[PDB]
Amino acid sequence: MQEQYRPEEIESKVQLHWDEKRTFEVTEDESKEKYYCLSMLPYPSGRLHMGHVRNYTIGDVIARYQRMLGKNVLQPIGWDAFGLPAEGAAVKNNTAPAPWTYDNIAYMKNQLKMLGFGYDWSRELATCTPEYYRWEQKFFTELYKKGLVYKKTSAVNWCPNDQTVLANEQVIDGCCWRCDTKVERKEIPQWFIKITAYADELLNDLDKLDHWPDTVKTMQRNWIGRSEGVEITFNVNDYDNTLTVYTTRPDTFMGCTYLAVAAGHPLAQKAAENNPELAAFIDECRNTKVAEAEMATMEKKGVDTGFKAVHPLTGEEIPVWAANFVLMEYGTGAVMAVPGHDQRDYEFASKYGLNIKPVILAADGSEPDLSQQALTEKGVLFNSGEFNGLDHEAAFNAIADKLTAMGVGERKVNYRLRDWGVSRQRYWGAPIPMVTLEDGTVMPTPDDQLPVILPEDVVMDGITSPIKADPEWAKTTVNGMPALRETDTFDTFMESSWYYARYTCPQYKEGMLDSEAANYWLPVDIYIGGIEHAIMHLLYFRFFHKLMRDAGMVNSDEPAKQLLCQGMVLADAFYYVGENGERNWVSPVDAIVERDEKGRIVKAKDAAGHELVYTGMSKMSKSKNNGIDPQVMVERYGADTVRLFMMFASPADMTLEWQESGVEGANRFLKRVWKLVYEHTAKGDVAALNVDALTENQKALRRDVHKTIAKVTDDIGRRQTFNTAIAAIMELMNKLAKAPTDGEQDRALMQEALLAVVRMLNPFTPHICFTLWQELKGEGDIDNAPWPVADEKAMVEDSTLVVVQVNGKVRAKITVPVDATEEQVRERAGQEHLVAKYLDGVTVRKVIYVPGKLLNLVVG
RNA sequence: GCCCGGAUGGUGGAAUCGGUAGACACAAGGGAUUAAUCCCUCGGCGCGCGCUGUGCGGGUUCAAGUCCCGCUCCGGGUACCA
Ligand SMILES: CC(C)C[C@H](N)C(=O)NS(=O)(=O)OC[C@H]1O[C@@H](n2cnc3c(N)ncnc32)[C@H](O)[C@@H]1O
Ligand SMILES: CCC[C@H](N)C(=O)N[C@@H]1[C@H](O)[C@@H](CO)O[C@H]1n1cnc2c(N)ncnc21
Ligand SMILES: [Mg+2]
Ligand SMILES: [Zn+2]
Repeated sequence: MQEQYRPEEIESKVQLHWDEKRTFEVTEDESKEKYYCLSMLPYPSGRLHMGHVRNYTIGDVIARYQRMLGKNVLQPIGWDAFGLPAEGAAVKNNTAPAPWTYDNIAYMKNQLKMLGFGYDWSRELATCTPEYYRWEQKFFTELYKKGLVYKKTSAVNWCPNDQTVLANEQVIDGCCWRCDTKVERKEIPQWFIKITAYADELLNDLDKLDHWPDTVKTMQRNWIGRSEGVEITFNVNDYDNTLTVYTTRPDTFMGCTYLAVAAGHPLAQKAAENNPELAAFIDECRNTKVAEAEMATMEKKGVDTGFKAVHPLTGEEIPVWAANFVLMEYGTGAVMAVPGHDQRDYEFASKYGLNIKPVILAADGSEPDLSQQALTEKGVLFNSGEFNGLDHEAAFNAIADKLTAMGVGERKVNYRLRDWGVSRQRYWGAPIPMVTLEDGTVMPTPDDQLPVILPEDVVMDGITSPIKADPEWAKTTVNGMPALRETDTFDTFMESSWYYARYTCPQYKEGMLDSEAANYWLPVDIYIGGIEHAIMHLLYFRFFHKLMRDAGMVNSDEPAKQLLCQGMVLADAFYYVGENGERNWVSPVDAIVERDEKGRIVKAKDAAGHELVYTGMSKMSKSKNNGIDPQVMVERYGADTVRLFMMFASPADMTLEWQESGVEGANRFLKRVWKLVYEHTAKGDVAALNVDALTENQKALRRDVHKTIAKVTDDIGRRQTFNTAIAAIMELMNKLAKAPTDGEQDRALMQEALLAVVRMLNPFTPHICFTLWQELKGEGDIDNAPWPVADEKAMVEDSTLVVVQVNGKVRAKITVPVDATEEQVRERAGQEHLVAKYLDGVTVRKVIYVPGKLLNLVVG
C-alpha cells in the first residue's frame, strides 16, 4: 500500500477483477434468497450526465448493500435504443440512426464501467435489435386476437408543406422548428390498446402498493380519474342526429341554459355551410396544438352555432355553441353547460352574455348570490319544477331515473384515462405487425413472417421515413395474395413496458419469457427511477404486467414492491434563435452570465456573441443541451469521489440543483480514510479484543462504532437517506482520528472500527474499500463479506441529556441518569443559575416533562 | 389552466413520531508547518450575556422548520421528449 491515495492506479484494476471473476453475474439460485434491484434503463443519447449518475449510484448502493446481507442480487443494465433523437442526429451528422445508436451505447457502456456499477453484463439488452422486439410484435398480435387492440381516428401535429407528423417537442412558439409555417391538427387513423379495460384494476391496486410513495399514487389516481355520472341525450330542431353529453352533476341539469361542443363535431360542420363566422372559427381551431397545457392556458373563445337543442325536461330551446375548452377526447366531445354552478361555464356565460340560471340553494337554505362567481358546492334544489326540495343524493338519482325512464339518459362510469395510442410514423421504432390485404381487409401479420425486421442499412432525406418512401419494403404475401404491411412504428414506451421481465431470461429463444426464470426474480423488490416517470411509464409498466399475467407468463398482480422516485438533477438552460428560426441550445459552461444581487440570472451571452434566452433551471438532458459529463470529474478525482458526492449532497427523493462546489470534501474524506488505515496497518497485526477490559474513553468509542452501524443500516435499509448515513460515518472517522492507538486494546478496538467503516462505505465507494479490505486482512472479497451487525450490549447508555426550558425558551442543559423520575430532573433543573434567574419572583403554573428528553416550566 | 412536489446561514443540507434550529460538509477570512496537512472564527442585531431567526401573511399549542387557513416564487408531469 502506497501512502498517497491514487484512484487512477486502483480503480481500473478493481474493475478488471469484477469482469474476469464475474462477481455480479448471477443465476436463478434456489438456495439463496433473491433480490431484484432494478434501475430504469437509459436512452443512448451519447454522453452520460449527473442525472444518470445519481439514478445508478442509488441502485448500486442498494444492490451492494443487499449483496452484503447475503442475498442473490440481480442488478441488470440495458438500452432503450429506439427514439426520436436518433433520427435528427443521424441526418445532421450524415449517418443512419442504427450505427449512431450503437456507438452511443458503446461510449456510455465504457462510462458506466468506469463509474464501477456492479451490473450483470451477461443479461445486457438493446431494444433496437430484432431479438428483443420480435416478442412484443408477437404479443401485439395476440393482444389483437383477444380484442384489446382497435383502430380509430386521432388528432396529430402536422406541418402541411412537408407533409410529416411532428412531436410536441418539435413545435415551438406556434410555428414548426424546421420551416416557417404554422402547425395544424390532422385527423389520422391509428392503433390503440385498451388500457381503459384495466382502469379499475390499476386504480384499486394502488391500495395494495403500501411501499410506493403517496406522491406517485395520488398522481396516478387523478390521472386515471374514475367518475360515476350520467350521459344525457338531446334532440335538435332542424337536424337529424342527436347530441349526447356526459356530466357528474345531473342535479344541476334544470339550470342548463346552453350546450357547448368541440370544433370537430358533425353539428359544427353542418352549421358552418350557411354561417360564415362559424366557418372562420372552425378553421381557426386547426391551429390549436395537441396538448392540454396550451388548450387550457388560452382564452376560452366561442361562437354561436345557430341550431337550438331541446331541453328534455323543461322543453326549452337552448343554443348550441362551439368552444376551445370542450375536449373532443374526454367525454362524448360535448357538454351540458350550467354557468350557475361551474366556474368555467360562468366565465363563458359572462363573456358572451348567456343566461345564468340559479338552481341550487346555499348551505343556509337561501337563494345563491351569483353576481361575482358560481356556487360550486352541492346542496338542495330550487327552481327545478318537480325536483325542488331534494338533496344532492336524491336529486342525482331522481333525474337519473327520470332520464332513464324517458329513454334519453343512462348511468355510466367514465375515466379521464384514454386508450394508449401506439402508432408512430417515424423510422427508428419497432414496426407494427399488421397487414392490409388486396381484399381491403386488415389483419395481423402471421407467425411465420414475424419478426417484421426494420432495415438498419438506410439513408434518410429527413422529411419522409425510408420504409415509407420505398414502396418495395411494404410488399408481402398472405393467404395466397398480395398485401401491404404496416409502415407505422411503435411508441418507445412499448419496449420499456416489459424490459424488467426480459432481464430474467434475455437469451431465451423459445418465447417471450421463461416462466421458471421470471417467477424466481419477479416481482421487483426495488424500482429506482425519476419522478418524471411518475405517471406515463409507471402506468404502462403496471398495465403491461397485468397483460402478461392474464397471458399466463407471471404469477404476481403487481410488478414492483417498492418504488424510489429520485429527484431531478437540475441545471440552467440557454438558447439563441438561428438564422432560419431554429433553436440552438447552448450549455451553461459556454454561457457567460451576469447575475442579480439576489442570485437570479439577468443577462446571458456566449463566447461567440449571441444574446441567449434564459429558460430557468430544468432537468439535465441532451434536448436542452445542459447535461454535465462525469468523465472529467472521474478522471480528475475518481469514481468513488464522484459517487460519494452525489449521495452526500442531498437525500435521494429531493430535487437537487447541480453545482461543482462540494466535490473537494469527498476527495479529502477518502484521503482521511486512507491515511487512518495506512497508519494503522503499517504498525502490523493486532491482538484479540477483550470486551470487558476497557477504559471509559475506550467504552464510549466502541459505543459510537456500534451506534453508527445501527444508524447506517437503518438510513440505507429503511429510509434511503444516504446523506445522513455518510454524515454518520464522517462523525465516527473524526472520533477515530482523535483516539490514541498506542496500546494493544486501542489497536484491537481500531481494527474493529476500521473493518466496520470500510464495509459501510463499500456500497458508496466500492473501489477504495475493496483495496482497504485486503490491507486490514478481512475474509475474502469485500463484495461477498457480511454486513456489520451492531451489538446491543455495546450500545447501552448510562445517562441521557435533558433540555430545561422556561416558557418555551431554552435556559439550561443537564446530564441525568436514564432511570430518573420527574422530581429528580426538577431538582437538578433548580440548581442551574440560568434556570433559577427566570423563576425568581414568579409562580410555576404548569410543568411539562418528556421522559429523558425535555422539561418546560410554564411560569407567570 | 389542471395534478404532484419544493423553499432552512454566503452554499448543499441536518433536526427520523409537534419538543436543543443549523449536525455533517463546501466556500470565505485569519493563524501554523514550509503544493499538501493541521488548527481557529463563521445566521443577524446589540458577549463567561439578551433579543431575534427556517419564502410571505394570519391561526392553534406549554412548545411550530414540522400541524391548520390564505398567498408568492421555483421545479416535475400534462398523453408524440424519453
Ligand atoms: C423506463 C424508461 C421509460 C426510462 C427511459 N429510458 C429514460 O428515462 N431514459 S433516460 O436516459 O432519460 O434516463 C435513465 C434514468 O435516469 C433518470 N434521469 C434522466 N434524467 C434525469 C435527471 N435530470 N435527473 C435525475 N434523473 C434523471 C430517468 O428518470 C431514468 O430513471
Ligand atoms: C357542473 C355543471 C355541469 C358541467 N358543465 C359539466 O358538464 N361537467 C362535466 C363533468 O361534470 C366533469 C367530469 O370531470 O367534467 C365536465 N366534462 C364532461 N365532458 C367534458 C369535456 N369533453 N370537456 C371539458 N369538460 C367536460
Ligand atoms: Mg436560501
Ligand atoms: Zn415545418
